Amino acid sequence: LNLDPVQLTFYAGPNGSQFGFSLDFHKDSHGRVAIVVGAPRTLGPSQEETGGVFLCPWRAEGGQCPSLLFDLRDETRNVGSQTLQTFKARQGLGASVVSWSDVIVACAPWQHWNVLEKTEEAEKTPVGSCFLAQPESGRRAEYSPCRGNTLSRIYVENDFSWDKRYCEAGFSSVVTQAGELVLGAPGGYYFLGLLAQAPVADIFSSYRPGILLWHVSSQSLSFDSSNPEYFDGYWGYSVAVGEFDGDLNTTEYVVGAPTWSWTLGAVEILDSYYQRLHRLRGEQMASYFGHSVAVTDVNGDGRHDLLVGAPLYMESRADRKLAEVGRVYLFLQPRGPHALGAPSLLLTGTQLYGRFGSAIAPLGDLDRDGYNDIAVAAPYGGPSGRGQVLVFLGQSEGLRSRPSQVLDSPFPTGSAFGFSLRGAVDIDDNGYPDLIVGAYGANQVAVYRAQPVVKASVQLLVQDSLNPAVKSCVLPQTKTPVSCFNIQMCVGATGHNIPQKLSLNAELQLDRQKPRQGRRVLLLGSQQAGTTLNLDLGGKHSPICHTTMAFLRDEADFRDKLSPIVLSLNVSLPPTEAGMAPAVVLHGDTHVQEQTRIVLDCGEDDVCVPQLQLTASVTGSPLLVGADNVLELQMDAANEGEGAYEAELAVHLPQGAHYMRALSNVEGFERLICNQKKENETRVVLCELGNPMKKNAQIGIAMLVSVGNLEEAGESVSFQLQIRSKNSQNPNSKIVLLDVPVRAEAQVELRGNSFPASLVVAASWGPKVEHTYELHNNGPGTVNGLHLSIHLPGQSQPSDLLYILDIQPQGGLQCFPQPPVNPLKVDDPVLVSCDSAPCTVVQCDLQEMARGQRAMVTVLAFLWLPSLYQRPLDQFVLQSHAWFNVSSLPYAVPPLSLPRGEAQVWTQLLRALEERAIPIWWVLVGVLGGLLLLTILVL
Amino acid sequence: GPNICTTRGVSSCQQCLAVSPMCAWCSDEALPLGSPRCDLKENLLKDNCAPESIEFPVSEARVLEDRPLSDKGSQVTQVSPQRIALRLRPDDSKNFSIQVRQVEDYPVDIYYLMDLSYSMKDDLWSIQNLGTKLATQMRKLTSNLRIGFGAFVDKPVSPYMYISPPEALENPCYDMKTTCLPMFGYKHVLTLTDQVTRFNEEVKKQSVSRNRDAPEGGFDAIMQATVCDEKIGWRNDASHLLVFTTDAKTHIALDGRLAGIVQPNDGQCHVGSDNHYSASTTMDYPSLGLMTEKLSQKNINLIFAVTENVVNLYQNYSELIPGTTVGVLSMDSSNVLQLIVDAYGKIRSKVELEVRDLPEELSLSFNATCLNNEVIPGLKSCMGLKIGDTVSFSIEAKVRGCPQEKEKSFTIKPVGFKDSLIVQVTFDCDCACQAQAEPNSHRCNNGNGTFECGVCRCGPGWLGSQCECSEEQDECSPREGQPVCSQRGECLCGQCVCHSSDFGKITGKYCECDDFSCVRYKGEMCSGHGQCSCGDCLCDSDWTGYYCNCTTRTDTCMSSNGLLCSGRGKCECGSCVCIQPGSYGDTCEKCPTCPDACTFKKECVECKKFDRGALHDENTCNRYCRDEIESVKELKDTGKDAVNCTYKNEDDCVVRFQYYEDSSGKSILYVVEEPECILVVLLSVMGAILLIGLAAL
Ligand SMILES: *[C@@H]1O[C@H](CO)[C@@H](O[C@@H]2O[C@H](CO)[C@@H](O[C@@H]3O[C@H](CO[C@@H]4O[C@H](CO)[C@@H](O)[C@H](O)[C@@H]4O)[C@@H](O)[C@H](O[C@H]4O[C@H](CO)[C@@H](O)[C@H](O)[C@@H]4O)[C@@H]3O)[C@H](O)[C@H]2NC(C)=O)[C@H](O)[C@H]1NC(C)=O
Ligand SMILES: *[C@@H]1O[C@H](CO)[C@@H](O[C@@H]2O[C@H](CO)[C@@H](O[C@@H]3O[C@H](CO)[C@@H](O)[C@H](O)[C@@H]3O)[C@H](O)[C@H]2NC(C)=O)[C@H](O)[C@H]1NC(C)=O
Ligand SMILES: *[C@@H]1O[C@H](CO)[C@@H](O[C@@H]2O[C@H](CO)[C@@H](O)[C@H](O)[C@H]2NC(C)=O)[C@H](O)[C@H]1NC(C)=O
Ligand SMILES: *[C@H]1O[C@H](CO)[C@@H](O[C@@H]2O[C@H](CO)[C@@H](O)[C@H](O)[C@H]2NC(C)=O)[C@H](O)[C@H]1NC(C)=O
Ligand SMILES: *[C@@H]1O[C@H](CO)[C@@H](O)[C@H](O)[C@H]1NC(C)=O
Ligand SMILES: *[C@@H]1O[C@H](CO)[C@@H](O)[C@H](O)[C@H]1NC(C)=O
Ligand SMILES: *[C@@H]1O[C@H](CO)[C@@H](O)[C@H](O)[C@H]1NC(C)=O
Ligand SMILES: [Ca+2]
Ligand SMILES: [Ca+2]
Ligand SMILES: [Ca+2]
Ligand SMILES: [Ca+2]
Ligand SMILES: [Ca+2]
Ligand SMILES: [Ca+2]
Ligand SMILES: [Ca+2]
Ligand SMILES: [Mg+2]
Repeated sequence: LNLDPVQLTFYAGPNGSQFGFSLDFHKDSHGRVAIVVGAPRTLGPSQEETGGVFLCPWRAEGGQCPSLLFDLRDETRNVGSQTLQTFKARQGLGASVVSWSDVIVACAPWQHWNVLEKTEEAEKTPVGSCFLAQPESGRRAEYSPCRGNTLSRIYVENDFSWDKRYCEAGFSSVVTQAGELVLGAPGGYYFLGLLAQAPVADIFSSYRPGILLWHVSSQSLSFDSSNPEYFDGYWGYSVAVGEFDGDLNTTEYVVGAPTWSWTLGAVEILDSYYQRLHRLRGEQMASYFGHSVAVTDVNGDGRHDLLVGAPLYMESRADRKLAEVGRVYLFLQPRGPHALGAPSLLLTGTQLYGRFGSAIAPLGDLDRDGYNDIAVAAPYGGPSGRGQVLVFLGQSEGLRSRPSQVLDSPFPTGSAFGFSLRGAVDIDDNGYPDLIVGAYGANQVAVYRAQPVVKASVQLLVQDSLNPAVKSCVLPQTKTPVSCFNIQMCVGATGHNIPQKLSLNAELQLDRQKPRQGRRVLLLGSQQAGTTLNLDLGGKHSPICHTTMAFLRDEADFRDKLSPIVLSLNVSLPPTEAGMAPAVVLHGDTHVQEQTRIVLDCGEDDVCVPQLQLTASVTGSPLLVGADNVLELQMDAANEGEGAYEAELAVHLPQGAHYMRALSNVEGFERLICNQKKENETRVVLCELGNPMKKNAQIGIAMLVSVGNLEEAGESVSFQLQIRSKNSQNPNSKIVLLDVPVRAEAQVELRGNSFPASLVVAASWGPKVEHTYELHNNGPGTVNGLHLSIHLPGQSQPSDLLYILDIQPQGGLQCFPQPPVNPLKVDDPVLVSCDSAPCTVVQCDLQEMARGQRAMVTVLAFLWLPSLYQRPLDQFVLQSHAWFNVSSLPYAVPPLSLPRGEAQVWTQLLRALEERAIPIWWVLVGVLGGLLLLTILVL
Repeated sequence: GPNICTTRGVSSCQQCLAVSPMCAWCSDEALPLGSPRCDLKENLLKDNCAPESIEFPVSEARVLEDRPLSDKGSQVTQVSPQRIALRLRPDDSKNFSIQVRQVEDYPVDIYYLMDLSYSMKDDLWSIQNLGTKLATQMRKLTSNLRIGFGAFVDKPVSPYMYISPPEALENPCYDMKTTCLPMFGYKHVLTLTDQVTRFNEEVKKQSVSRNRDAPEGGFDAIMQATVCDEKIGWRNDASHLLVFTTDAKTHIALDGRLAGIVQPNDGQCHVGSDNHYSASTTMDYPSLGLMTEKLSQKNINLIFAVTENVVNLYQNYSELIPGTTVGVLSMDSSNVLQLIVDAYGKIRSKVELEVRDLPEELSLSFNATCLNNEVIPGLKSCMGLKIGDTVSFSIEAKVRGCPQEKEKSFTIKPVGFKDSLIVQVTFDCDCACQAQAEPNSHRCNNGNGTFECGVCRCGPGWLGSQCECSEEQDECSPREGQPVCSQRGECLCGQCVCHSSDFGKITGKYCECDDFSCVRYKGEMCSGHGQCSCGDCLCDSDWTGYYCNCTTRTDTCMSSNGLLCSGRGKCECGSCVCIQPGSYGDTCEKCPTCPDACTFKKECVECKKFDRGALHDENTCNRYCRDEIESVKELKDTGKDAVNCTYKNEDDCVVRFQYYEDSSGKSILYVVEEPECILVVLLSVMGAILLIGLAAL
């Protein structure tokens, strides 16, 4: 967090040369670490932009760089009928300047290559190169991996197979500590990408001066096939190396594909033989996931974690539906070969179009805390849109969501400050790793020299109570007895390479809350409430302890006997003298506060002897593994003795559980003051209880804690509950160990309905009838070995009024109905059911079913017209029945239920035929007949 | 009795006004001492203070311009009222309503951004007679129509074009026996003209080109057609349509580093006098955010005309670009005209407000009231409209503390519409008495009396309530047994004067109340969407809950069905909670074992056709069921593609009908027009007739 921003060393370069596109350190044989700064478009011999590499040494002031000379002369040879050509123009020589112990491997990602046989040509393509330099005379060895001599007709006739023409094989590069050199190539294999590796010694010994096309003996190239997800994925945009499998000698690569799977992106972890081990897909489309990766061990556990940047991430804002901030993903390595989980931390930008996370560079341990830190850059971030670099500090759970330092851009707008970063290598032998950032807009490099860290540790040992009755001291220059008391302040400071002349100011405050004329405690020496004495701790590793003496004022001067006396201490660095430039950065518990109080109603002892009795109970006992369980704890705390000064309740939370809320049982503060303290070995929360409790004060606490997922918790978890007080005699309650047993479950809910459900039928395939018994797994955990046993009506024979066909499941089923369905093939209520009609024991079985999983069993059908054609005037009713169970489940104990239940999927059939009934709609016809008869009689 | 106003501020009128919107201050000097000066206005009337002395600020939305909403487009006003003045009290709120109305006959502007890669040589032969056929099919929806044309392929740089042999720099199809045009990036051809005979006469002159990699430089053109409005010809009072036909994936920002160009797209207008993107080979591609911002600022609707291969990609893109619509285009644009017409229909059937330049102190929550009177809390949009439908939202505005500046303006507006409502906010954090305050010296202290309003505020560093006592008075605790000022304050001159904390300032009569003790989500109290008001979070108007999580916005819980969490669930805290048994999915869109569509919703042939049953007095007969009654006659499809069902109608006549789906969804009937179709009561009638005849005999 020290990166000193006031005094910078600015390395400048030629005008128009970007000089900062890429950087790297170089440690020579005789120490003397220099800086290798790449500079594309740095003109050249014939007034054309071919880039260049500048080997800037280290100096306090900083200035123009010497420059390292590489050959730029457009080589041309005739091997045979071939006319192998290379075109050294508009090559970004310096776009990546990675180095080894003695080798500089500056690469030119855009270099052209064109063989010319007779009239046929292989076409100008950006193959790339990687010029290997060597100080101490050295040789200009060149290593282009995919320089080919295959004509165009071969490529077109083979449908563009093994098309290494457009590698740009200098885009990314890292040199493994063994000595190999792996080069990214996003455009290889028709923009899929590849990775080419060759040992440094082999390429050094295999180079011949003037030789252009030669195959390295021990090289290898990654393979790529026709998976459509890989098309135009630019696999190789940024590479890195690390150790993931566990075998040290074996080495494993990390590769980013920012446009993998239709602009989604991914980052893969490979093996030295180019075999996949994992794959991490992005969160949002067009976010450029994997634009820049970085392998570092942030949490200090010995396993290499991972960080993946998404510069173009778009977030939701108040007045903007989607806002382009940028994101960085952190993945923590789990124990064993387990699958990498969800992103452990998500860091998002704040400035619009800031491109946050476009360059991530591990920083070593800036603070020398044992947790490796990283620096994340926003080239166009900041309030003014100039540039920024943000420093994050690693911790046990990962990083810190709040940037620990923000470095603004000294260069003007459009400088792209922070585009490229490097670190983790000391440059001035100060013992602290430094950071070099680049800004190709202004053609300059800013070197931030990390300042030494002073870890301050402060305590304040004071009595827990002051009795004004006793008088053991006298005021200076007088014979007036006073009630003196002892103050012991210890200020510590431990650091690596700290100046031997270190000074600190210790500011002591007594009765801090009360006003100046209302102070109760007064210093004996100066007779002033607050004092300051300089500390000369230079060269003192062990903390130096100083003691003083203070007293209590006269009775008539103050009227309060209940408000606590509060003392505070503050150690701060002296202000910088003429010249600014603070020597060191102070960090730690810079201030502490301690409290004291006059004795009250402690009886004859004059000390308030506590009697703490804590009884605890836990509700919602069943804890479920892999579930977001919430635990509500009820504790009744009652003090049976004298006043409990600074009473408090200590909950020994495990590493998984988290404190969420509280609630008292006495108005006062139902919501209670709780602060979680992480300084202990485990997580211990600090829920306040009252300062102090009176005699026989009974307080009830409602303690609701969200227990996290802890796989290694075991069968039961013991909760340690205690009451903490600052009293001298019996300052704690009895430790209550609350064992919380832990257990499992599967909950499949089955239903069914026909298609259609209700059905009127008539008075080669009939309608289908589905009994969709869907395995809706509401169970908490995954299940394995779920076998079902269903009883269907009818034995799939031609004789029934139906033809039960086959089914459409979702997984490994293989029930062969008894006897098999499709014996052929095909594509009044008469109850056709298992109880009345024949029965068919149908058994289909499944294995897995994670929490929430489902799938089912779909019944396809076509009705048998003739068989049911019977019952000329009856309307049939179709009924089914079903049963299921479980063989086993992958739990410690699944002691709840082998799932069981019965349903009946009905397909009601109705008879749409009827006759003519109600004497109504023919009861004027009868009267007309009557009238006819009457008229006949009258005639 | 006691209220929030009396227990917080009596010292100053400003703090009394700021404590709660329901308080008010009386400054009558004739009020006897011992009565709460700050209290409720009703209590103040009961307090018998001077009504003239009472100052009760009221938050109000005074309408300023209220031109009636125009009915036709032959000036046109679509948002009413178009200018409102607000005077919000500290931590106050007040609502107002917009009346959006899509007006028919509104002039239409069309711009055609056609790709010209070699894969789209077949396409140029179908657009050769558009425009006029667009005019004939747009004259039924608009009188003033103007159209334009554009083109784009990709950036003219080495990894994307062919630069060898030397004769392939002017003919990128040298190897094949064709003559393609040199590769370009943007060659805008036509300005928007009312005449339609130029869109036909200029597409007869374009040709194709040939890049190398399959993705085409599409986003370079949707940045130059949007911005160069002086050359495109955008009108200020028309409907802007940007048709974007493509055949492959598209390059986005940072794709240019494969070629050397690393300069971000500024977003300004770079088209010169030659109608060409001059900075194509020196500037990067634009990201999605820049495109959305520039489209939103210029009121432009983007219509995708993509093919089947890439329709999923562009449908998944269009969710991040508000005001867009994808459409499956054939391999040779045989259906571009109908696609444009249907996209125009689909974009005019939705009203979505978008607040622009919103002050940091204001939050807005809406409550859509669309067709019928179905108020849907949370949603600030709704679908299902037709051209001519009026919507009436209901906005809620809240200010979190009176800001320093007292005049800000934002503009709620439907997307794609020039018309907007401009809000002139005027925060009111002032009091009358303290305005006319002068130092009345010698009232308190040794000739150091402070200003008026009945308070002689003692100078800082001087002890005394009314400058009375320095060192040596009454009880300063709610209870005798409780500590004085709750141990966070000092009671001098009988008044709890309390500490100053780096965390915040402690408030209250005894200042037993804290301003930073509120619950927090991760690092900040009230989840970052509320202010800690005396230990209880007062979340913004958008958010609600004990914590300030649980948003009230229901945009996430929205599906194409048109109901909150579909018709089978409910939405809480911005998430879709499934309620129907067997239901699941992202937004409860998947409830299987449930009764089929042709099971329950069959009364549309009972309420709508041959009206009978429920929904006769309830205005929901056609709101849900809106199936089109079409009468086909016995196709040879007696149930393969849908669910035909039959029920005996009111006359007990069997009616074989079929309604479900034909292509991804069809509220279309396939019903046949012509359907196909008791002793005691009988005896009793028989007997009476027998006896009735018996009397005749
Ligand atoms: C834009 O459009 C949509 C919006 O998301 C998406 O199109 C999708 O394609 C991708 C890739 O093909 C899909 O991702 C994969 O979906 C798989 C299917 O999802 C479930 O499948 C099981 C059966 O296999 C069903 O029972 C479920 O009901 C689901 O349908 C899914 O199995 C697969 O899992 C993979 O990802 C996870 C990490 O999330 C890995 O752990 C796992 O190992 C595996 O790799 C993927 O999720 C995506 O689902 C499709 N969309 C949907 C919802 O169908 C793409 O976002 C965009 N499409 C394009 C063209 O880009
Ligand atoms: C948008 O619609 C929702 C729908 O409920 C509105 O929320 C609710 O509005 C009603 C009407 O004001 C509230 O009822 C009233 O509450 C007040 C106190 O808040 C009370 O004094 C009245 O007697 C009545 O009960 C209801 O409480 C409120 N719901 C909640 C929980 O806030 C919302 O106000 C509407 N917003 C807009 C923009 O109009
Ligand atoms: C604003 O909200 C209120 C509450 O819903 C609406 O109700 C009326 O509000 C006005 C003044 O705001 C009152 O005079 C009426 O008596 C209220 N009637 C009801 C039903 O409570 C009001 O219509 C909304 N519109 C505006 C701009 O006030
Ligand atoms: C918003 O987030 C908070 C956490 O800061 C959620 O806290 C919940 O606390 C209640 C206590 O009864 C639990 O029952 C919930 O399970 C907790 N979270 C969940 C999953 O809801 C709070 O509920 C969140 N708001 C939501 C998502 O409703
Ligand atoms: C060139 O150098 C001058 C100073 O010598 C500087 O002001 C200018 O910005 C630089 N850039 C160019 C190419 O002019
Ligand atoms: C290679 O790794 C294996 C596994 O740890 C180890 O046993 C073996 O000695 C290693 N070989 C060498 C010499 O590095
Ligand atoms: C200690 O001194 C530092 C330096 O100003 C100051 O910021 C901090 O608040 C001080 N703490 C106390 C308790 O005085
Ligand atoms: Ca390994
Ligand atoms: Ca690790
Ligand atoms: Ca560290
Ligand atoms: Ca250093
Ligand atoms: Ca005692
Ligand atoms: Ca085509
Ligand atoms: Ca292309
Ligand atoms: Mg194409």
